[PDB]
Amino acid sequence: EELFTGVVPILVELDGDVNGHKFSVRGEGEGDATNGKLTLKFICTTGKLPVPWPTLVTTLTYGVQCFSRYPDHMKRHDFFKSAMPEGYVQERTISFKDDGTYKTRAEVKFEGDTLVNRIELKGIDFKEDGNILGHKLEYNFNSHNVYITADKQKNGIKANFKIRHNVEDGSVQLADHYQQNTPIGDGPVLLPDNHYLSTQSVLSKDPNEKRDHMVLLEFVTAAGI
Amino acid sequence: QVQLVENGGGCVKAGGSLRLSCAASGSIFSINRMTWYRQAPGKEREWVAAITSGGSTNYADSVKGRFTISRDNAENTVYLQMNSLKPEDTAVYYCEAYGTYTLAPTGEGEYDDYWGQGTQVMVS
Amino acid sequence: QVQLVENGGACVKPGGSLRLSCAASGFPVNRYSMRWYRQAPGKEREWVAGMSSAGDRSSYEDSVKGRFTISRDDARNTVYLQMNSLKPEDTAVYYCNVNVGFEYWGQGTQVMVS
Amino acid sequence: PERRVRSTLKKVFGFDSFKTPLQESATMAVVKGNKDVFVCMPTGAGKSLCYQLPALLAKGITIVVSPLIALIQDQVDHLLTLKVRVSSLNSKLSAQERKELLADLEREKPQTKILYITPEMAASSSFQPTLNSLVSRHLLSYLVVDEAHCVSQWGHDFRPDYLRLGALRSRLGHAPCVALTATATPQVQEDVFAALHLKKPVAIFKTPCFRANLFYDVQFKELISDPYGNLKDFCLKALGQEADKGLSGCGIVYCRTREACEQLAIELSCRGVNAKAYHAGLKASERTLVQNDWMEEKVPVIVATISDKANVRFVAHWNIAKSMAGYYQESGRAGRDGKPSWCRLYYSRNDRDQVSFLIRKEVAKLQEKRGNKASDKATIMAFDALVTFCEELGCRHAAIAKYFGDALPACAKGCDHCQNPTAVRRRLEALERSS
Ligand SMILES: [Zn+2]
Repeated sequence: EELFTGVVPILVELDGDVNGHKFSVRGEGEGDATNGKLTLKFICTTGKLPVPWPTLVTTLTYGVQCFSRYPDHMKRHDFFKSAMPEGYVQERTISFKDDGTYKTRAEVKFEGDTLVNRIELKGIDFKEDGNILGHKLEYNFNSHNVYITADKQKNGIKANFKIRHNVEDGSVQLADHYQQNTPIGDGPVLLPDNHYLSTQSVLSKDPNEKRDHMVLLEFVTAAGI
Repeated sequence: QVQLVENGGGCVKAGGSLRLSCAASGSIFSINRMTWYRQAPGKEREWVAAITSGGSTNYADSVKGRFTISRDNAENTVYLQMNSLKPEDTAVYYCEAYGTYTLAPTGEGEYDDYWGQGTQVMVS
Repeated sequence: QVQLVENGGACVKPGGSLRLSCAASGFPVNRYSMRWYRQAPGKEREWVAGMSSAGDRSSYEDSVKGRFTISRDDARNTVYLQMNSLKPEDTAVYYCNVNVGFEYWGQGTQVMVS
Repeated sequence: PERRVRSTLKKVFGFDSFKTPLQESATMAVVKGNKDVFVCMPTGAGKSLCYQLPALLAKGITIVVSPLIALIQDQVDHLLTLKVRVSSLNSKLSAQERKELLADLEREKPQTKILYITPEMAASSSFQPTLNSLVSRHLLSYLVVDEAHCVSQWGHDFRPDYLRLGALRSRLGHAPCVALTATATPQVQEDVFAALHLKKPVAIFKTPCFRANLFYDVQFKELISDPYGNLKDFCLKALGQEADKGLSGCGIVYCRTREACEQLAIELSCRGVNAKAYHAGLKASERTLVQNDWMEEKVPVIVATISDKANVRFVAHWNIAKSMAGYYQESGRAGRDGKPSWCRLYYSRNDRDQVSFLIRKEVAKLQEKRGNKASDKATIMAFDALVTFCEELGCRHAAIAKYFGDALPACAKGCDHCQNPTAVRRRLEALERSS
């Protein structure tokens, strides 16, 4: 907790393989855990991300939920910040409906005084003429609720949540996300009771950069306890 | 845990009457009070009626005459009867079920409160 | 800044027709796409209808496919959605979703066949 | 996990294993600390461990609040004889000692892991800057309100300082809270939960009051032609048990009036079962001799007016108690061993009216005092519940659980209603006809 007091720099690195298409994205920015603010920029190395940006919004930012403005009466239930100095491993499968599946594994830790993430992604049995492979997803990203429940056997937290993506035509694409968060450190981890984190995000594009800007300003608040 | 279930939501024209049922499941030793909350779209949730262990009834001035609250402790089921209904009262309803004291033969129990899923209503 | 108002929700017997009207503030309706979400009491929200930004292409869900209609009007700055024939599976609140940025949930209109 | 708690039990306290699985569950829940806990166990059941073991296993100080200073001193001695690092910040300490204690508190990672502070001292301006330091440093881990029942007005004891301990609980919000009570009531439980500002989810660990070894049943002296004969027969049956084994153990018969107490004792002696009055008015020497001879195998049964043996074959209440809690406590010693034991109640309309008049006079005196009115209300409510239980139709264990707030019991055997529901129906019909 005392490490998050104030403003904390954040760096994220992901290397995904969508049906052979290998892409890498390295983003950076700032986060304020006290106010639950997260302002990041994820400029992918590839000129064009093989998949839409909203699809990887949940892989590049929701892998860092320790910045959520956990209420003081739920600060104990902040699993992420607990055992954070040692880091934690987040393995998540996203089943898109009729568009295939994402398999992702990320490691969240500190380097110096900066939060860092090592993420790896893979795409399986995709549909080329689907909403995602067709790039029909709208740039804007909706607000979503992420439900979290502690499992004692793995002394971790399993997370469930459905993500909705807006489409240019008008359809809403629903994806179901199964996630597991396991502690890397052997110290006492604060296993939380069931709670849902509300996440409200905005995507924008800066004028200057030729490469994809992927400006993301998000605010996360814990709730349900 | 306690799973509160709503029932009885029905479409009634102005002046029609309908009953909203709210049933608590699981093992409950007692409920402190059950309060209904009319939450209209684009508005703030408004308390409707309150029933407390022993039968004390509280009503809001808006719904003082038209609505009535009853409860059966044998089934732990609270009912709200709605008569001479007006077009103003078109909003979803919920149950607070405050002070739900559950217990087990071993003795382990819980005191948290549980909220109902919700029921619909309309007026012509 | 941006607010949404939904009206026209009413009770309808099967085979009737109902139109829900969603008026918008703080942004032009043509430049931005619109959607309608359906939420039953105590169940998960489900999308039903949607208009693209240009308004040339519209999409519907499979359950009400061909039985729902959606349209837009710029002079009045308001979108409309027509139920056409009603079935007891339409008993859910109808929220109007459009965000220029962020997420903006409309108050919605509560409709049910009964 | 379980290994750490077991190691702590075997090293610090010495117990090989938890006394009861409920105690284990309560201790684990407090160790986790996710939700505020409320423990309700009888004296000697190990409730003090529920808040002590997590403190030994917790990080930082835990503040324990107790009503009396003598109780704090006793707890401090009990923790010191176990070589545990316990401290007490009380005005009774000397200037040098208190200065050293405050200096240790100010230092990071304070040596003390459990601090017993009276609520007044914590609320006193002297300790306010220390509490501010604690909140700033997040030193406190658990807030233990021992004897929390004092907060409830309906409880026998009222402590005005716990109402301010609740405000203190509002502050230091991060730390969880554990409220301990000896005997709890649903009204008292709700009062404790509301007054201490505990989180709405509350882990309630309450021992089941019903005893599967024990058999409950109520009789009415008006219906029985010869109540003394029935009393003698029941006492002989319970004590005798199997003929070959012979008489074993010793029974207890509770008396209300001293004259009635000695009358019952002498009548039992004449019938064939010797007994000792053990009257309060009896001089100390004779009282000690009778208590001894009852503890010794020589005397079959004893009569008691105010108040233990490892095995008690039966427990008969000649007159109804003042409150159902008192009756339950008195009957708890019935068959404290694993061998079957039975209890009896000789409820009578005249005796019930007489004790109700006594309770009314006591409540009138309390009202004349003009203080602790809620205590009088709770006492009269408890007496009403006890008389209803005497007149109640159904499982006796179930009614006791309903009163105490215990979960309904699975009294497959050892319940009067279960064995012969028709007999109970007939008995109550006969009582109604008589009245
Ligand atoms: Zn029974």
